[PDB]
Amino acid sequence: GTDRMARLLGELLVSTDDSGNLAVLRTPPGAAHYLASAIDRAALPQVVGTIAGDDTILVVAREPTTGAQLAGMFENLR
Amino acid sequence: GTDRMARLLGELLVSTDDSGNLAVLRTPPGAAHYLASAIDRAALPQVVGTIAGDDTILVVAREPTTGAQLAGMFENLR
Amino acid sequence: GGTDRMARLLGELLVSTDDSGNLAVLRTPPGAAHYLASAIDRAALPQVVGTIAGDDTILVVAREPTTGAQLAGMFENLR
Amino acid sequence: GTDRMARLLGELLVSTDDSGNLAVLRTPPGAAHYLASAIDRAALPQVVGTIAGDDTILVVAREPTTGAQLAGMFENLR
Amino acid sequence: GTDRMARLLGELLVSTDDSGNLAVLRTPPGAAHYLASAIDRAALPQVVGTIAGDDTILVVAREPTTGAQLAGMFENLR
Amino acid sequence: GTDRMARLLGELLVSTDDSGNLAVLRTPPGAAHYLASAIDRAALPQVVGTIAGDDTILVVAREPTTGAQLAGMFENLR
Repeated sequence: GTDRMARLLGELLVSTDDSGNLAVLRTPPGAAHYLASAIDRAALPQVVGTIAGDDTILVVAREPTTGAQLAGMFENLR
Repeated sequence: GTDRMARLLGELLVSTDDSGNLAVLRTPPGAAHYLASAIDRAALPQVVGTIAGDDTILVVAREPTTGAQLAGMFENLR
Repeated sequence: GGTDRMARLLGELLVSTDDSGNLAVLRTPPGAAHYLASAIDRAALPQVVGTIAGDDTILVVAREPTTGAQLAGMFENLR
Repeated sequence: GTDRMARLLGELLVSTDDSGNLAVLRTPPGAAHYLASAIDRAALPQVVGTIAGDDTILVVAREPTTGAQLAGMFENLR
Repeated sequence: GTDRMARLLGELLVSTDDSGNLAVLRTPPGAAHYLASAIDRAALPQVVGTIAGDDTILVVAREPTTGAQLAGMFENLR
Repeated sequence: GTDRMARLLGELLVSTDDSGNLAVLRTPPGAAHYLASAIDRAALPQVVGTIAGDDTILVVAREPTTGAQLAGMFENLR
């Protein structure tokens, strides 16, 4: 779960950002659904859910974790 | 209207979660768009909008309703 | 000229705007959300963190301390 | 599998059409993914696969069944 | 309806191609769904339906029109 | 381009099937757009294009290549 997510983050995470309870992950062109999917599958306790577009993922942080702390965690697995 | 919505939540709502102003609903694979659409057509005053993925819907709550209160409402409709 | 294209497309495709918290919620005609959302990305506004589109609706994430209501009124006035 | 499919065709199938090995199914807005996935889970021997947009499903007929034969089959099931 | 389709093909159609009863239209990424919807709404007599990816559209030709024929016609509307 | 596609098919391709000028490829849920962009970026001479659903890809074969031939080729690259 977590090791698959980690590898794919290393492959596919271009950048991260945050606002409030939200991390925003940028990926290459066809890649966001695929990444989002590995995140969901990892089922992180600090994560409520994810929604992907083509090249963007919204990851919803579980309180009290913030979007910034979620995004920092994702950075440090890449 | 709200009728179809309540009937679909009965059939399709697997689980709820929340964070901040967001309710995150989970459905069977391939059902999230269809349920999201029903929730839009109901046009509930406490919902601003929804975004569906394949089995996840992010519901944005209208202030002052929280994601938790929103999740609590979808869950008691079935 | 990313902003001008965004401005042109808001004029054409934006049906309604709304908000909650750090989120602006934009509505478009069916099939148009993804196209407008990418024009908004392309424009790289200082106060926008990112966007996610469905079929007819866009979530636009405001950069703190800009709020979703602020982003919404700004999109609204570009219509 | 096939009960669920046939029930959903009853609710959601608005119209059919065909060309060659292809059946085109129309649904109400937001209904096509849900219907498409019911069809997939039913695993019909005459179906090769499906792709859904918002209100349109492309069903690929297994040779020698035509798109017209596949479309006629889907209609008589409503 | 057809005018909007014509105007959009002029802005969004990058290239055209075909195979059998199929026209394949290419767009910029993020623009396929929007174009397909405009094609759909124009309801051309020789088009059975469309399905959009991200930057590609499958247009289904109504027999006896071919994909090459459709693609020619779309091509000359740019 | 082709080497990346070849790596991805080994990881993501679950089954191949076909009908007429179409190869139908199945991946795990959430992997189809990712594999489909890699197929596109390989630009194979015999492929007109691809459209991805959630776990299904339609690959359009270039006349006179058939979908069965494309499918058998993709199958042997796992």
